[PDB]
Amino acid sequence: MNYQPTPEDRFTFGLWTVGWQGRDPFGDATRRALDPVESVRRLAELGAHGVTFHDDDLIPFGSSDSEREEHVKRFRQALDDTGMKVPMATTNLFTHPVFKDGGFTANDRDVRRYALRKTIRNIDLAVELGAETYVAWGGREGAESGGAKDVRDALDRMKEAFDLLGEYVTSQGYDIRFAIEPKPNEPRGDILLPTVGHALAFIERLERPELYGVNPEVGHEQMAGLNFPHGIAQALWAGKLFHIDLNGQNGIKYDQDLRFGAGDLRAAFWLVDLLESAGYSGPRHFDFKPPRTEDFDGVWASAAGCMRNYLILKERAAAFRADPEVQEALRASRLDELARPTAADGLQALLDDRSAFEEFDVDAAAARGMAFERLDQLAMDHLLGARG
Amino acid sequence: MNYQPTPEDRFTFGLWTVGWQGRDPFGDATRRALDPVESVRRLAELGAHGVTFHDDDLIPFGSSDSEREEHVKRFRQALDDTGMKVPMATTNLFTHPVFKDGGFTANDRDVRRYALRKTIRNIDLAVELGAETYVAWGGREGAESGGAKDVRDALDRMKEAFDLLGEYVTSQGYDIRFAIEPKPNEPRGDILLPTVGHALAFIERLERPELYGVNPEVGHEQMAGLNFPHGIAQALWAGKLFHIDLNGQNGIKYDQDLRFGAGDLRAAFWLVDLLESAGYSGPRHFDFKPPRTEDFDGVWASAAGCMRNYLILKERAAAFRADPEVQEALRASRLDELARPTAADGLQALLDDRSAFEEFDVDAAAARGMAFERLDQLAMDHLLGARG
Amino acid sequence: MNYQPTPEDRFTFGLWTVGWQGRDPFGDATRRALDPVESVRRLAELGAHGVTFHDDDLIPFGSSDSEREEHVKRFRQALDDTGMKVPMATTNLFTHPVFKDGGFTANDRDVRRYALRKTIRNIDLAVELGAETYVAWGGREGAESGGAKDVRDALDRMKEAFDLLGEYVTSQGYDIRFAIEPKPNEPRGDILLPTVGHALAFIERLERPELYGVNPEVGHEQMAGLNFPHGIAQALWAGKLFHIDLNGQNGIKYDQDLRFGAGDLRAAFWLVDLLESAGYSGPRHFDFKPPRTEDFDGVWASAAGCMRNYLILKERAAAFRADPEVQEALRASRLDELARPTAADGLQALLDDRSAFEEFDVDAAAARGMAFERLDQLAMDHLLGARG
Amino acid sequence: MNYQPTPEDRFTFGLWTVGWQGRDPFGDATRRALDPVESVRRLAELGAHGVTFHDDDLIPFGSSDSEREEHVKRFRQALDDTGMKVPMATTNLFTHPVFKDGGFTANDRDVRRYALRKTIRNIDLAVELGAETYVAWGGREGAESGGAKDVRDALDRMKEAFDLLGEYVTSQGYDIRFAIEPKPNEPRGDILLPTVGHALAFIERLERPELYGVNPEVGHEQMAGLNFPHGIAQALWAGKLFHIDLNGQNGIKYDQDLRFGAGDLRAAFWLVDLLESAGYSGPRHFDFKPPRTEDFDGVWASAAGCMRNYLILKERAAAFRADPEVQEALRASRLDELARPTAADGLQALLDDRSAFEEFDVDAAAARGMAFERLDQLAMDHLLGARG
Ligand SMILES: [Mn+2]
Ligand SMILES: [Mn+2]
Ligand SMILES: [Mn+2]
Ligand SMILES: [Mn+2]
Ligand SMILES: [Mn+2]
Ligand SMILES: [Mn+2]
Ligand SMILES: [Mn+2]
Ligand SMILES: [Mn+2]
Repeated sequence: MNYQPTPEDRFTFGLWTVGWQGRDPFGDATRRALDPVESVRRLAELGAHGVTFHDDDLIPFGSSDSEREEHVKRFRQALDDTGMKVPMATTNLFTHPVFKDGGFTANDRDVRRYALRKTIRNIDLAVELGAETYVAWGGREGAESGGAKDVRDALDRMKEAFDLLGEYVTSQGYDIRFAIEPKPNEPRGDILLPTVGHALAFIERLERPELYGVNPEVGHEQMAGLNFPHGIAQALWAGKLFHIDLNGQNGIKYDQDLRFGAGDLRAAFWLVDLLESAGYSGPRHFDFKPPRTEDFDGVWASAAGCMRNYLILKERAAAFRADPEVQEALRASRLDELARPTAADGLQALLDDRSAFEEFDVDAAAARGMAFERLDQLAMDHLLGARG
Repeated sequence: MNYQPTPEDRFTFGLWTVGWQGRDPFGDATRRALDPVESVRRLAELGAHGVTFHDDDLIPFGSSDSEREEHVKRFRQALDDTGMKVPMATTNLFTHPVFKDGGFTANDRDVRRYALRKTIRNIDLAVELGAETYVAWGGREGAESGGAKDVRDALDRMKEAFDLLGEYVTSQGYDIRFAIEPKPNEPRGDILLPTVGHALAFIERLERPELYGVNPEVGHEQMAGLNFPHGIAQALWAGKLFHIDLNGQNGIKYDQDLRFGAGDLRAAFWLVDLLESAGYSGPRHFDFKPPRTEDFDGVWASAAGCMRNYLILKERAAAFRADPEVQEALRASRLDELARPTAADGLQALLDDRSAFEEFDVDAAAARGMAFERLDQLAMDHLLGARG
Repeated sequence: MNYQPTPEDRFTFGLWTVGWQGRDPFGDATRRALDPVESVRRLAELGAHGVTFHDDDLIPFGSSDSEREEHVKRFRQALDDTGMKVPMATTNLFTHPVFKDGGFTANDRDVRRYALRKTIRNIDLAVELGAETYVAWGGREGAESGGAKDVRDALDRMKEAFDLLGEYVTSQGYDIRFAIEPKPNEPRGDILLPTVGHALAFIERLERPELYGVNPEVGHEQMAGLNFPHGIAQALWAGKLFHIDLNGQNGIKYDQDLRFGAGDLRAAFWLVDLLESAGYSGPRHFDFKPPRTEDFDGVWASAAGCMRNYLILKERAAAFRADPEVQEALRASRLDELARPTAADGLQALLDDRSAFEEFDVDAAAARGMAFERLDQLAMDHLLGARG
Repeated sequence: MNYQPTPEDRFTFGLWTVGWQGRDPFGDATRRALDPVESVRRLAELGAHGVTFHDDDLIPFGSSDSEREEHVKRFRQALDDTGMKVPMATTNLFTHPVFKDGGFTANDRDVRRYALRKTIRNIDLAVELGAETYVAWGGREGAESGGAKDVRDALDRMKEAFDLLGEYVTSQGYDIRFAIEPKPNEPRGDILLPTVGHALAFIERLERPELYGVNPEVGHEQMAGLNFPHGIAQALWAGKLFHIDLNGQNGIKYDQDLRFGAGDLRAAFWLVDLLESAGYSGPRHFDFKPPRTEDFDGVWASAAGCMRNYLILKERAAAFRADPEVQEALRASRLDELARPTAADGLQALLDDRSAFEEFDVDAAAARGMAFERLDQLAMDHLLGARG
């Protein structure tokens, strides 16, 4: 209708998304490896704006300097050939067995130091490629057992690491900012900074908090049964939504990484409504895995579907908010009053206001319906294109 | 052996715990109401240190001033008769139908103002009774549907409310501090500030953050599938564990409020280990419900079991930490190294250290086992009293 | 468009749905009680086909015979006035404190006998009102602790109870059949027969299995994180879908009882697709609760929304299945081949078929993509009305 | 004390347990491959009774006949050298990419036929090695999307497959029986036969149901939030507990496969209590993964811990059941009455018994406490070795 993405829509994809070969813990690869150059070309043809990478997605672990230079050269040529951007990069601190107990919070100090050096090397590369955001997903930070990890000590180590990275970027005069990606579990039994809230709270204890925000992922918050739009709202309220990862998840299970729109469809609607109403200006990044049932045609169909679903939901959310009948229902439900200060008159005036206590008619207020069901059915009708 | 509590152990109980009449949404009351005086006497006989209350537990909603005075007088006499303390109090902003859409974040502004006045009245009472901590559980703050609640606006209202309460306590010269209690859901479909992390993050945006901490509850974090000891560790790391609620929960379901030790027993062990190792000095408060299957004899047995289980776990955790074989296993697993700074030498030294990158033997480090399973089996053996 | 229900659509509602007064465990009632006569009239005006009841919804517990007769007379007049039917009835074996440890599986034998007599009395009433199905939801059958309930003994008692009920209906020559409603938890910590599968398995051990089927509820299976359409498919496969309860649930939490279509919208789509493709001919019954935020206008809006959402989804699922492009995608994904016997040639022929083992080209088969993502995006486009 | 296993305890392990190399979806191997001969020797030294295998654990996929013969010969020599048994075997119908959409319920018919031939070949081997039980875990049977898999058709295919296998074993005169292993999800978004109940129900529709039972796994049922002891009780009630897999899981997340005793410790206690009270005579099989943090010393420690924890729990459960104070508490809680028939007098006598209805004192019965909390605290005290 026809919901066709173009680079102006700012849709981005990780190399590791469309490039996922399909290995799962009970299963071998179902697809051959993709050359990053091919991924860049195919994503551009679909209307993507850019790509993102872990160090080890772009440059095989253990590469020589000559190999590294050539991998980067080929990638840059593909970006130049297509007009694709690289808005974000990140470090792989989870695949190699050296990181089995963590990177920044490994019990082994030598591993912690190595993790920092590996990250710093890739920050330099990210800046060279034009990235504005550097993500950190501490997927190995955590434990399967209680004695293995003293979390206060681990948080001290995690703060030290992020503070050193902030010192580094400041010393180099780089404009790049960090986005910490929470996840509750998987691959560790419990992961440190398990939700958006825990990550937001941790950032406030860093030496230079302004350099750090969050990179929430739809499926990660949903793995804790949380409301992803609500958590995004809190991140926006805090001024900390530096990046976002979009995908689908069906509740509380392993991280499915379904295409965006799959999983909890209504949550996807309310997320798009929020991002668009708030004027979020960052990339709409997809961190998803085309299911291992698919061949490459299915990989590109799944990637296209991520963007299509965002655009359909954008249309429906805008129509919802613009509909005079919805605007009336929002007033009927007192969403306008929610946005007004409780006591701009000040504390003493509130204390002196008999209408707030002695003369408050509690039963009359209690009897007033909220009209939320009518409002929500208008929302459903807009999502489904069942208005009239 | 025999794990007998005394007031020196600082165990406290809400009036609403042992006083729960057994109504659930599919069920009528199974027990008669308890007079608070009787609860104070019976808890003291069990070795409790004190009790806590919502306003409406102590003074029936809608009471006259003469009725209020008499309810408080009788309660104070029972406290004096027994030596019981009142370390914490809180407001009921959830039972009355006026609070069906919230107290502090109700869409209706008049309800928000009333909620604040109801709280302020009870802060005065709490201070009169000697409470150090004032808990706020915003159980009605949230939504069942996406359009009903704009979370950025609701967080603005929530901040306004807590800021006004901080202004109030400061204006009165009170020493009392606030503890915000997160919960992910129930009774609302999703509750605002759903976890310890979200609450910690929110506090940092208040005008006087030093006045506010968290009151985490075992079962609430477990309703999001989170690791309660880990979340307590983050609260301790932040200096924000102002109070704690102890109970049991079996995973992801309705809030069960089982007695402490029930539900996730190993998590209970690691929690006690953490509180005791950290020297937490606040009350060990039980927010639990004796199951509705029980008569009053079972109510008091369940309350006694809360304290007994804490004391057993305290003994076992202390024995674990003191055992030279465990101390050796902790070193074998590099818990000592986790507690050492990563780079006290500083950023430039780390950047110049070839042992951290070019000359780091990644394969040798990767080959070193963590020895976590042996450590955890020593922990299991200590918990079960199966050492030798 | 405009998705208007009429009695021919066979939509039914429990009296306890629209009549829910809004009490939750942390909250008092937000709505006055509804007279069943009023509910019948209001539901008929919305286009409902009928209503269902627990004994105690229609006749207050403890009523005299004269009171009982009058309650039933008034209800029958309302049914006659409106043309509403009563296709299903059930017993309340959960609200009264006598049932705190169960009805049919109470540890107390006298309670088990009473539960059976209470049920039998209401079976007679159900038959008088024309009900074809008698539901049993054993919400109190289960435990909070391991020693409280020996499940083998409880299953013996549960079988005895259902066998006695089958003997009763057979002895009276009644045509009514039973539908057992599974639920995993709430109000008990764990409920016996927690899923559709457990209930199906139990039925096979009854003396007269043909008299018993299941009454699955959307939200109950989703409280165990299960796929409700899949479970319905297994019940249909077994010939045991005797009734169904439709509502919404957001994953793993307390039973929300949201209106149908809310909660997991895509699961609602696939459910409707399955019921309609299978030709399920039973009532489309809504077991839901208008949120306690609502006044009566919101109650009726929420009930109307249940039916509206079913009808929208019915339209979209039919359009999906009828679309030649979808029919082609289904063949591309080998749904046709799934429906063909694996080895109609028989075991010996399979054993002798070299194409099934020695000469099977495993790599060629593995390379063939399933094309499931394209199929699922066609399904999404149909659900959202985004085709063209 | 010291909880030392010996072969008489009938503890068994899969080759794939201790042999797990540590690959997870975000991580490469952390341990070298183990020769099955070495695993047999090391497990025997720990006091194991036997081992189990998938075809592809023992014989690399794609092996020639000469290679196959030699792999089996070496394995048999190790079994003979140690006295280890092989009580169970199974087929790998999940790792190879050909099985990406299933084995027995693959949409591709040629894959379904191949899956059956692969299984049949391994049934022959299992019988040669003396296995009594043949497990089937359909880990790839299921879907990520609704259109991909018609579950009624898939259940038809699954029944055909199991019926053909039953025809095969009967035709060969083998004594081996099948055990179907349910799992709710992972690696598929939803797996067919997701719980013990669904598997039990499916078996009743097979042509020769007596040949089939279940192989429940602790962590699988817990991935649906279900009570594993309750599900085992239902399997025992049905006469269908043909095998069992023991491990640990912390609730609703990816399948952790922790050592037995880890995860939900109290559920482990009640499971052991049930198996021992019921006289279950099958192997106590561990399907677990030593965490990838561990070296080989940690692998063997984790395996030893599985057995140790079973033996500790066995001791504590026996002591609980034998304690006269517990026996009294069980009577106080009416567990004796739960085990008595409800109405051995028959239906007519129940209908004629005024004590069951008109003269039943509902309030007196309701007032009687169940005494479950005292019983459960005795259970806790026994588990923790805190009696006296
Ligand atoms: Mn993910
Ligand atoms: Mn991500
Ligand atoms: Mn709670
Ligand atoms: Mn609490
Ligand atoms: Mn329900
Ligand atoms: Mn229902
Ligand atoms: Mn498993
Ligand atoms: Mn298994």
